[PDB]
Amino acid sequence: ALHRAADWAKSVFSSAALGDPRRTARLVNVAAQLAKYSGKSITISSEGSKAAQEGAYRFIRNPNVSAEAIRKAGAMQTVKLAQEFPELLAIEDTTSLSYRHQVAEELGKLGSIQDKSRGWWVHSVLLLEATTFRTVGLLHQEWWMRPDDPADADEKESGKWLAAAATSRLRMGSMMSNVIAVCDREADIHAYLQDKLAHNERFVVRSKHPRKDVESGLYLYDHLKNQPELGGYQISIPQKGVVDKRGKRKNRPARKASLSLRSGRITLKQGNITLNAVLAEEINPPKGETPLKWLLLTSEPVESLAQALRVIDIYTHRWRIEEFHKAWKTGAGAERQRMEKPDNLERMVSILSFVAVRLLQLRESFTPQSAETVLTPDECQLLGYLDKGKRKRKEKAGSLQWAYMAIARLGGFMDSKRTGIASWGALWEGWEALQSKLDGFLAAKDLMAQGIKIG
Amino acid sequence: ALHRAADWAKSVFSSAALGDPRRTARLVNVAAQLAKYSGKSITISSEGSKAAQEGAYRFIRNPNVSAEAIRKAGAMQTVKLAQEFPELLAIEDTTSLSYRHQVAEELGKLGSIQDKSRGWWVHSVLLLEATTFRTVGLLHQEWWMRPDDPADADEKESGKWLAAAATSRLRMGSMMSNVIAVCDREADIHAYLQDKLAHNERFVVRSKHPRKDVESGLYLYDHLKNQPELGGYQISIPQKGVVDKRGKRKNRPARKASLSLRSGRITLKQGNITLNAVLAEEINPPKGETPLKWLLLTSEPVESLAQALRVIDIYTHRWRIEEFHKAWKTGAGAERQRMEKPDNLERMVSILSFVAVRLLQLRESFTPQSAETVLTPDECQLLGYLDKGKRKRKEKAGSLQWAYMAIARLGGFMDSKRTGIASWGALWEGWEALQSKLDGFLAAKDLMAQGIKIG
DNA sequence: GAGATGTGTATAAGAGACAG
DNA sequence: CTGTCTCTTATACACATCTC
DNA sequence: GAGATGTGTATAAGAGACAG
DNA sequence: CTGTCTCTTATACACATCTC
Ligand SMILES: [Mn+2]
Ligand SMILES: [Mn+2]
Ligand SMILES: [Mn+2]
Ligand SMILES: [Mn+2]
Repeated sequence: ALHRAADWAKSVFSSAALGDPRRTARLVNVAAQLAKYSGKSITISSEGSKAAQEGAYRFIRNPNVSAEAIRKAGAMQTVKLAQEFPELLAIEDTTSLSYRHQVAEELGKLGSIQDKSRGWWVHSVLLLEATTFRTVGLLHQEWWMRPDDPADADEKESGKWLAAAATSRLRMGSMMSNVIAVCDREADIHAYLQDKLAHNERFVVRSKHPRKDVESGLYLYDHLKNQPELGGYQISIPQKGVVDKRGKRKNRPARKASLSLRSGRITLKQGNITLNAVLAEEINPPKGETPLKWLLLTSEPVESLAQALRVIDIYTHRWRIEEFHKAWKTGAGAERQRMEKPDNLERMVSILSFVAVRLLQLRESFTPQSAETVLTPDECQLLGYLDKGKRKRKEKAGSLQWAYMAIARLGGFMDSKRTGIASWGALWEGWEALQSKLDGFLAAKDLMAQGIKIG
Repeated sequence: ALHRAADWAKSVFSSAALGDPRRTARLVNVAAQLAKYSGKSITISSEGSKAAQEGAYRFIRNPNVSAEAIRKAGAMQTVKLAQEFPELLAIEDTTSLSYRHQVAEELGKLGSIQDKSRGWWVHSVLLLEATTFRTVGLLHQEWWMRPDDPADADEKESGKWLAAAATSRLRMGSMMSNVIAVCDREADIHAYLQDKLAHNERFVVRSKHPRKDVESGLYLYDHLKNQPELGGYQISIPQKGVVDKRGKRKNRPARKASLSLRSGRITLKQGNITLNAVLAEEINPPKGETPLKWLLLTSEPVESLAQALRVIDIYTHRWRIEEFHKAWKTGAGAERQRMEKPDNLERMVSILSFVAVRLLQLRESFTPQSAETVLTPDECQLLGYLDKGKRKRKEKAGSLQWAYMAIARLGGFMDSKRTGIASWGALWEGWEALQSKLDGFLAAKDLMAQGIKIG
């Protein structure tokens, strides 16, 4: 359980069909060093190793390596791990990778045709287990450049959703039935909803456009407001800093929001498709605040306050893909790379997508047992030494809850908002520190184990 | 020689007259943690220490702490260290500290009155020893905000140079005679040159404006072109990436530049002051390249090709203050701080000026003996373990030249341009890594020294 | 089998970045 | 303002690996 | 001497940042 | 798009330190 990075890389890319085993091999080593030195330049991850550095750069530049094949490999590993869960969540969303150095000119449009910043549009599908909600891994990804003139686009971007569904359906095979897609408003596309339904595929999409109900003859919102109040729930909206359109600074104070919840069956005109819907609307919202609300369409049953709370709960996790994105950028450093050719940059950033998931997964592994479960006796001992006189009586002596706060404490976590949760980023610094320290801890050991004055 | 940070902070700020010993004390601890965690947030530097974090923030916010007094303290330490060198270089230049968060509005103007980015203008005087050219430390600093309307400025910014000279003359006292000021073109101000001369103060300033010579009746450049060619020298201009006004990308290839050198005495109209001058002009410059040239005014003698090469050499180091600036920002993170009040931000960034010099000094300490001279036996051993099988036959077994490349190699240095020199930044990562590892190395030791299974 | 493609070592140098 | 390096890309040689 | 100012611990929350 | 935390700032209490 030490140099996980190395074992990790192997389990993820060992099946990579790069057309040549040597390529597949190099892929696994490149990944391992990147994973070990998360968010660091290839150079640093090489550990002064010229043959390594040269091996890496040669790989992301090798005209024989399909960035798709790489991505494909990582996905297959996800399918494999998926085989052990009863219910899976497939978060689906899009993000952009933006660059401003020479290679930008050969990249697609992200904003205004005159905008210097250009890059790629990526549509990913991150898998989770609907039980404890842990990140299984990346199931699919679609990369594409947006032309300056839409009249040149080979296809409408909106079809991405149907694209994702297609590949997802192909890779997960008989496990699709255990999958529940989760997408934001932009997914409100009857051509999508129709598809999923045609395949008995489960899903949970948020409503954007006002639609009508065949029977009710009303707008979904108006038809659901009539259904009996199944009950409700509450959420604590945390305080944060905000930035208005003007560019100034507005504060969003904390406040507990009470919500009313309803549910029912709707039917849309096109394809005359039928499904259930849920409408969650805030309760007595503050004067200077917009009344919180959600209206989700889905195949999942919602006849009971519990079955509906399940839908609200599932959709609440869609935000995981947002954290994935931050991990892919600020984390693994996708937008920090400076390759000078499209294919090259794609090859690097493609590997980093997986090196981005791992950061998430790392924090989750230390989140609910004992430390000996994930940590090795050596590092577990060192962490204990380092964390000496810093643990709260709230945590056991050597529990999986202690290691969390100990590793996190290395990362600098001071629980400023006293919430207990530490950012995956602070938990990573800790892991990185602990491991770094483990080098010296194991070094002193190796020398004393062969007889040598260490002080 | 271990937790230098701690001893360091003490030697620099222990004399700080913050009006209360407790304040002075806190100052030293705050510095020590910042120095230990260079370029990191106060939080991280606190090592999970609530009483520390709270102590730091309380300090940079304490209405009783004069940011000047802090700076003053660090300067006095410089004067002290200066006492051991025959000849000192006082590089003088200005830089700006720019911020874009709310506190900006209360800060001075850096650009256009409408510009969001605002902050401070700082005029520093960094001391060096004219022999080996090591960084002694910060001798003076002037902080000031530029008003939106120049009609409100209490004084002309141009007088800063005379300001710096005044304080420098006051703190260095009888050691001013061993000092040589070094300033770029913007210092071409007869009111300055006149001052220094009036105080028998030495200096080396680059020429900007065309001036005439009382005798020669010519322009300095034209009067020096007549003097006999004292000889010359060569310099290797290193390849780099450049950015044109248009914003594109132009390459500046490497090339050895041959220069012709002359010298003579000039005399300006105002105050009818007299001094020596040196004119170094390139030789057979490339078609698409501007003919390199320097014309420096100074009190230092230049009658011989050696005495003149000394002036060219001295002025060549003025660029050290440019590295200081990068160290103050990208390094210590001056522009990364987010204090919400002017005085507060000043107090933090003021401390960081010194925590910025140390990064420079650190790289210099490992630059030309043996490692045992700077490194402790413990860390020296660990570095050797870590650097096992990575040293070139070019470096001794355990020399002060080996540690350099070993520590640097930890930092990732791969000598891409094969120049041998490593950035102070890469040498810092190494030092940081080594020390981090030293924690585990010393931990395993402490436990085995008391009998405990370490594997 | 005959002809590429990757590995380690070396040598050079364009692109980038941050500070002028 | 005479910059200082680090990140990326190639090329070449002697072998070691693979593909068609 | 009488009256502040800093230290450690605790409790809360506005500002910032990066991704929507 | 129902965000998630980390960086900065205060306040209060019981003492420990300092200043005028
Ligand atoms: Mn979206
Ligand atoms: Mn200047
Ligand atoms: Mn400058
Ligand atoms: Mn999104």
